[PDB]
Amino acid sequence: MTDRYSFSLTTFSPSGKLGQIDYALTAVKQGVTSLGIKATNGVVIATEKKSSSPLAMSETLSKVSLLTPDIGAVYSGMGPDYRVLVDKSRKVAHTSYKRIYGEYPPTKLLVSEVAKIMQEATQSGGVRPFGVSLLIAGHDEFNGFSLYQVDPSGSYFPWKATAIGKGSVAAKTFLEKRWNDELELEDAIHIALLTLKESVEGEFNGDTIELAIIGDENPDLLGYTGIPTDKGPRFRKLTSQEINDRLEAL
Amino acid sequence: DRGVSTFSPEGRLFQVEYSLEAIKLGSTAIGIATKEGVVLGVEKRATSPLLESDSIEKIVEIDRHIGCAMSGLTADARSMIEHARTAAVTHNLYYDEDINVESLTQSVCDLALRFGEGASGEERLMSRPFGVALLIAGHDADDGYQLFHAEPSGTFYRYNAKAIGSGSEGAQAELLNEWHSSLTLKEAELLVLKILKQVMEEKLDENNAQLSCITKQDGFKIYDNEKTAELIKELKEKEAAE
Amino acid sequence: TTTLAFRFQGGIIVAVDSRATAGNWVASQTVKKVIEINPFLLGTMAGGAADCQFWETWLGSQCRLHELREKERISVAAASKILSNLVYQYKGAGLSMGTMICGYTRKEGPTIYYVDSDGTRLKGDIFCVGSGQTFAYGVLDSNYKWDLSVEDALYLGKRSILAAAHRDAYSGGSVNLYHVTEDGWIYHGNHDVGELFWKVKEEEGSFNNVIG
Amino acid sequence: GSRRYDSRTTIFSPEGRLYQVEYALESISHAGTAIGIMASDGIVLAAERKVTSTLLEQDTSTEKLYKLNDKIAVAVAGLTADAEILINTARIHAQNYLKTYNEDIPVEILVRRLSDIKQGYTQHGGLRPFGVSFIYAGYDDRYGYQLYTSNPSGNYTGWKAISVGANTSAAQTLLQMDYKDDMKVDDAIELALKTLSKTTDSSALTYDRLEFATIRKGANDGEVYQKIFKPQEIKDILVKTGIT
Amino acid sequence: FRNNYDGDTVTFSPTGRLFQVEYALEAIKQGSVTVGLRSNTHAVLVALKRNADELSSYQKKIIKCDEHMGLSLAGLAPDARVLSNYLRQQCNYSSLVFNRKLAVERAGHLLCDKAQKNTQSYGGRPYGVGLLIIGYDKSGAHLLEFQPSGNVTELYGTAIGARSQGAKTYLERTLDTFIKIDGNPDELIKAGVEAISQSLRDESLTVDNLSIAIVGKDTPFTIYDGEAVAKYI
Amino acid sequence: GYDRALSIFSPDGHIFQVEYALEAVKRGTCAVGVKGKNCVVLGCERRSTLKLQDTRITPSKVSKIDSHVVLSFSGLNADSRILIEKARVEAQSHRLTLEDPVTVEYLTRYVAGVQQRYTQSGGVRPFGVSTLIAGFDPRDDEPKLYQTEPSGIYSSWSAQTIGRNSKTVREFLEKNYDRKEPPATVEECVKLTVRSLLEVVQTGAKNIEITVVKPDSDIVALSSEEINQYVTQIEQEKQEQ
Amino acid sequence: SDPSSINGGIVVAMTGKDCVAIACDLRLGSQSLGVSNKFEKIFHYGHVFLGITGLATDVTTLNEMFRYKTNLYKLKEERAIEPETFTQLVSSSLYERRFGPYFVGPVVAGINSKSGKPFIAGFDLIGCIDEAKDFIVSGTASDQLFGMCESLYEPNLEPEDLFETISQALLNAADRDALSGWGAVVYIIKKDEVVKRYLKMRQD
Amino acid sequence: MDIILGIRVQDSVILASSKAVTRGISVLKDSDDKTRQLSPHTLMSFAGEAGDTVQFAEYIQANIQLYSIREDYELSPQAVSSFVRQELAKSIRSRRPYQVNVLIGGYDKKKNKPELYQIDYLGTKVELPYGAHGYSGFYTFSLLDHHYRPDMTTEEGLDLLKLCVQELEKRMPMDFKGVIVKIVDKDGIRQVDDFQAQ
Ligand SMILES: *C(=O)[C@]1([C@@H](O)[C@@H]2C=CCCC2)NC(=O)[C@H](CCF)[C@]1(C)O
Repeated sequence: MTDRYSFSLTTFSPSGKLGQIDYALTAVKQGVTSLGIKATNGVVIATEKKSSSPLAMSETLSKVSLLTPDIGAVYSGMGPDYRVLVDKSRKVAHTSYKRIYGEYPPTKLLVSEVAKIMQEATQSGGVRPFGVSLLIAGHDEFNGFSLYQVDPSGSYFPWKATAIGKGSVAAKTFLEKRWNDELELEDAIHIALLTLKESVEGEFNGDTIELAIIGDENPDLLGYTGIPTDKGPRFRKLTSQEINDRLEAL
Repeated sequence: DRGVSTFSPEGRLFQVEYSLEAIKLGSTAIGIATKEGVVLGVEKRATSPLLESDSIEKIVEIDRHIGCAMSGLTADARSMIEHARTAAVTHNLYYDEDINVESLTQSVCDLALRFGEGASGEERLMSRPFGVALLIAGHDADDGYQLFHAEPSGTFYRYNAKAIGSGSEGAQAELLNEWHSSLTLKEAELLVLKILKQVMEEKLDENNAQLSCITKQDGFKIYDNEKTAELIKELKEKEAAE
Repeated sequence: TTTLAFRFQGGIIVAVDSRATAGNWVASQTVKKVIEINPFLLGTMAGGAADCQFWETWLGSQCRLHELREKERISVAAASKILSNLVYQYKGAGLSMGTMICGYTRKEGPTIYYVDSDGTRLKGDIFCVGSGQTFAYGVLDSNYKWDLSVEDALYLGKRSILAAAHRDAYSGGSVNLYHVTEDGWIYHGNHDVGELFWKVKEEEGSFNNVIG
Repeated sequence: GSRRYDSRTTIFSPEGRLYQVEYALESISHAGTAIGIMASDGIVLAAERKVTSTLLEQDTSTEKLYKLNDKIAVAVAGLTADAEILINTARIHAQNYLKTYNEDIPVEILVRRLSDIKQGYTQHGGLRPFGVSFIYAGYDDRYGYQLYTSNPSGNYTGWKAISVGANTSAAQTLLQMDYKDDMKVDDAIELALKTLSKTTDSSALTYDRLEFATIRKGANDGEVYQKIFKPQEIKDILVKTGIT
Repeated sequence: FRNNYDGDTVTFSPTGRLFQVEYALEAIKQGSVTVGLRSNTHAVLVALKRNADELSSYQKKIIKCDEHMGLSLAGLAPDARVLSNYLRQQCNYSSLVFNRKLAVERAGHLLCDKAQKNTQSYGGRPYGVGLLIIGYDKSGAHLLEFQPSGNVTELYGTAIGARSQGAKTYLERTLDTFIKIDGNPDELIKAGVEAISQSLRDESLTVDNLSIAIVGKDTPFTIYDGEAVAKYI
Repeated sequence: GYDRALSIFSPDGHIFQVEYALEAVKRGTCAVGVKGKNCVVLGCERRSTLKLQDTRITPSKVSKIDSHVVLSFSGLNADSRILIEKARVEAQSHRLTLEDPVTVEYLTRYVAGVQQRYTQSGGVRPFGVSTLIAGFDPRDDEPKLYQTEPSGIYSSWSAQTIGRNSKTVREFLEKNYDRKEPPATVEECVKLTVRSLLEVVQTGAKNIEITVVKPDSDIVALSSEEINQYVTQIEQEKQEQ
Repeated sequence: SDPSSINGGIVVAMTGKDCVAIACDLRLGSQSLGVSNKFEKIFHYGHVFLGITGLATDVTTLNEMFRYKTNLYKLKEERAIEPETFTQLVSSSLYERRFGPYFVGPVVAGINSKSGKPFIAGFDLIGCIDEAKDFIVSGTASDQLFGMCESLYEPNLEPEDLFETISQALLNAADRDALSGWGAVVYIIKKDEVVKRYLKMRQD
Repeated sequence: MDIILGIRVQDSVILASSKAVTRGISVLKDSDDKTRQLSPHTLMSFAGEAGDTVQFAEYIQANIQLYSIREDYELSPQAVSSFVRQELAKSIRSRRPYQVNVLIGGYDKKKNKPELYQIDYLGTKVELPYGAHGYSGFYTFSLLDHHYRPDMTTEEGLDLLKLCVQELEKRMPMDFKGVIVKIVDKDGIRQVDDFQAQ
């Protein structure tokens, strides 16, 4: 027994490529399209809920995950890899930040933590890189709203708007045409729905699409009252109904 | 690839056999055991005239009653010598007596097969076998003068005379005819000097060859160049004598 | 116990008593309190018999190992620091030792290091260790001269131990003498204190307060 | 066993070269170029951002210039994620030194340590090396302004001007051509931009594709100041130097 | 074929074989011959010591493990040392903890188990030596044959090493005879030397070439070499 | 965790990884050392693949291990640092426990042991470095010069060279160095060292650095001029014929 | 025996109108022996101030630790740490040594650079936070300080007035403590500027 | 305890340390030098527990000499004192703490000023014009508080120390067998072989 794979599984090829990272990126390309758009007063991330069977209950599978009360994530590529990455991200936000400073980490730093975890699977012994690309959207007092992309290599970059997966090329092109630095959150949501429609083959409704935003504080989602400084989470997943309402104004 | 402790189809350990090949490429070393002591001689074999020949140490003291000569990847012998010296001194601390030559040899040979990448038997943390063979010579009250050949195989044989290194097969054949149970220390000295001269590429002199011995009375001693130069001169004369 | 060592023109004099006691019980009158580390190095033992005997013998093994490794005689400074550093690793565990490491090397000349279980290591000219030390110091301090002859130095050391053997209940039995030269130490006998006392009293005229 | 799948990242080629280091360097040669130029009154760090989009958020971006200390900074060429790992440990070594001696860490001490970390991945552990090359720009009171460089092998050297990443051969020749010992920070700033401008594999050299930094000793103060130019600041210096 | 499945002991061949183990067994065959046989009162070990040169010694092939047990080896000497040392410790443990002499059958089980571990785990190698164990315990005389595969068998007599088949057929023939040589060691040994000479070819067993060991009823395992074996040549 | 045997024997009895470690040494800049009657000189060459370096801060080729001993090398630079650091640490340890600085042979034997160890330890490759260690034993005036290589082998030389084209410069030294009358002067010793380097450096005043070591911790490195002067006086020895 | 009574010293922090003040004595003794009259117990990381009383070796160590941590914080966060955040950092750093604590009594003072709100806090040796609105005391003369503060203090004092108050609280408390005194320094802190004044007091 | 005094004058730092080494009932040595040179311009004096004292001093000496060789530079006195304080601050919370108190006297060749640092075994460090460890301060500080001047010459400093030692020899119960005095300045460290009657 005993993991005896203490050597890297990702290494440099004569051309300077890191094969396993490239292949991981290839897996991401086959993944369902997901995207994110930053507005002046919010950020939206969305993706398609590609139900693998009509007997499956799509709700019991959230591709859009809350990491902190002001940060959420979405992805493209291997769902299982994403699921564990979310468990680890939620935990590091605590162990490496909240337990130290008594406040949640700012979007860029948590992204940095996630990225590190991914970088390590690119060099540590006996592992393969994560086959996913994430899009993290969040908000923190001193940085405002932000949107980041994290790739299998562990590299990350901030975006005004972007898409990953299957039809990223097309979707990115469509976003560049509609994006401006004056979009309000509702505008971004609308643009998100339009961009996502081009990537969806079949049914396009609030049961096949998953969408969340980082916007104003939801004091109604807090669960308690009595502390003025605690106003509620900025992260909010939209309901199937809320989505359909906006699809009629499509 | 292939494990470092893999068996060949003929029942031999590859790394050990390949080890023996490196030892064949080493400088010649010869030992002769007599009832008057044991002689140990080696071929310095310097690689350049600028190399100070006396900084070549292929004959070393283990303890006052034990000396040893090496052949092969000599850098590999340092930890072996170290282990040997520690073993001899440790024995004396625990038993207030000298360690027997055979026990000292058996202890050095115990390190031999301690190599591999995780062999289920203990913790053999050594990536490859030693690439050097040794001639351990000494004296002890129970078995008198003794000469041992310790190989990277962990096995050690006792000999009346033995040669190791590049000219071993030839030198050994010579020792076969020259050795007899009544040789005197002086005869053994000249005899070792003569065989080294035959197998050495260079013309043997007191600078590219070195002699030593161990006697019950004075223990292990390395002959200084002057002492050897004379013995060399004496050898040339007896040879030119017929 | 009374042990002493001093440096002089002829090298080093080492003198010790040979009594062992546990409380008021005289366990022995013939114990060795000098360890012959090797032909050139001597060590004195005060405090715990086992501790000194064990570690000073072990020291000898370290010295030998050094000489095989460096093909050169170990210095007294280095030999004494091996013991010192070893003992220091055990600080607080309860080792009990007061010792003198004595040697004569070409490089250093006559050298004496005091080494104890507290981790103290002192180079010096004169040292006395043991319950009888103060007695030996009085005799040594008032008769010591660097220009003493090997003969007189030997006597001074023997006399100093005698002084202590007489007054100190824990010292006595016999006196063991050593002379340390650059070529090694020379044993100078075992002198029963019983006989030695009377002889010295008569010949010297000292110990007048004792009826003989 | 596992041996079967071991790439053996730390062995010599028959020519005495380290495969992985060589391949990592190959990887680095495709990274956006970074330049370092040391003047009498300061140091200039300039780098070209590899790949960009209209939607990329440049104001919040940083992929080549990192602050290690208040007196030391580095320009990166290679895998950003690998770089951050090293940058973080470097930032920690600096503070360990500060806490121990109550003095900011001399530039070379920090560079040597980081290079030693790199060298390790080269001789033991069976892991791939970091695909990163650094240009260190710093200041200390023993050697004043200093410029260093370290690559995957763990080797480092000091320079008056140097570059890492893509087209270093070309970039180096241009620098060796116009560099002068008595240069001034402003001269160096201009030389850096011109050099990148000629080696770029892109159409034009715009501000949105650059990162710029300077370590100067602001006369009106007496202390050292690091300046990591902002998008608009780069855009300005770009028009001034005659590149618009 | 074979070449692809014999790189280590953790690999079965398509027919269910373990080549590394088999190759180890080959080291035994290459080893000098040694014979073991017993009556109801004694057990004897006769081994042919092989020499390197005519200037070399004839390597010892018998190791005492306790006052009532010992063995003979054929193959890698070092491995025999490791295995006998382990046996010495097990005999010792039995005495110190239970004040009980280790049963020869128990020793055989222990050796089998120790060898087995070196045939199912990566990184290790099988032992490359064969062993013949003789002893006298609470159930009389015993003779055991140990193989690196981990297979240990109790026999009335046997032989391992080069040309061992000679002595083996002889003993399988002489069976009814020697098994009754009770109360007479010299006879049992002579029968042992007669079985071993049945594997000669090269030379003839000399004084510094023959090695004999015996154990039994009132005889603690003792080894005879040289002059002491002269009266059997 | 990683303990793969990277340095093992091949059928012909060679350890290729140690062999290839030497190839790395042949590739490194040349280094030479010659002992006079009262000093030892160490000269190294300076590459020129790239020139625009800051000589002030760029690591020099000769390193002090203690105040009376220096070390130069040919091979992987990154690798040398590891050995230099270990040697320096060992030098202080030896002073702390023996109350005496290391002899040159002791320090050499130490570095060599570290190198040997990296040839038969799992998970590590041998050092791609060969060294020249020179100095004077404490309270001794006899010059010392030793050489070590990847395998861990070491020995003392009257003069020696390592690195690229060391074959060439060694020949020069073999037919230009007389053990009967070693360079009786710091000056004529430094000259012989520069002469030997010029056989391969091909005019390189700034491509040649010398360091002189004298008894009692007297160590000093020459400046471009001081050396350039030696070069000049030597080119004339030629032309004047 | 008592680690918090070996070296001596006090620290006091107060809030005022759009300002905060933190002061300390300068003594460092060895029981009854005065050793230094220049041992300041107030430090600052960016605009956040930290006063630490107790065992001097720990006061020095803690300062070096927080300088180290706030330096890394700034390099990653790209902004200077705030009073509220730093207080949490102090608290968790102290609790991390719950069963082998630093023998100190930290006090934090500063103005939040974004809300302009004045902030002060005290801690016990294991991190328990006391976030007072008025004042915080610490040291070998903390009883005396409580007495001085509970009487002399009043809300919304202007910087120049708070200076007189904080100083009189410090000074008179120190003169009733054998282990405090030998000088004193007061810090007046505002959003834009910070003034440091050394006071004149008895030297016995 | 032993006598450990330090005085920082205009251009140098002087350290006076008692010569006696007493063990129980007997004074074993009267020429003990309780000091170690850490670097050409940095001297450290020490007192405390029997074995810890020298072991610690030499350990620090070894580390600073190693730093000097590696960097071919001499750490400033402030840097060295910080290194020492941290070593002692780790030691106090270790299994068996070093019970050693020290004075570090060094000449900062960059600032061109002498510096005196007092650090106890807990890792308590302070920079002073003059200092001491143990009871020494109790008898001498009133004298130093009185006669000390920042512009004193090395000669005036020696005279002030002499006065301190005389007070120590009059009022202290133990015979510390005089002191060894050492001066540290821009030219290094030297010993005043003549203080037995200066
Ligand atoms: C002297 O030190 C004592 C001796 O018994 C031992 C015995 C052998 C050699 C070392 C010294 N040690 C004692 O503990 C004992 C009583 C002390 F009070 C002794 C006789 O003085």
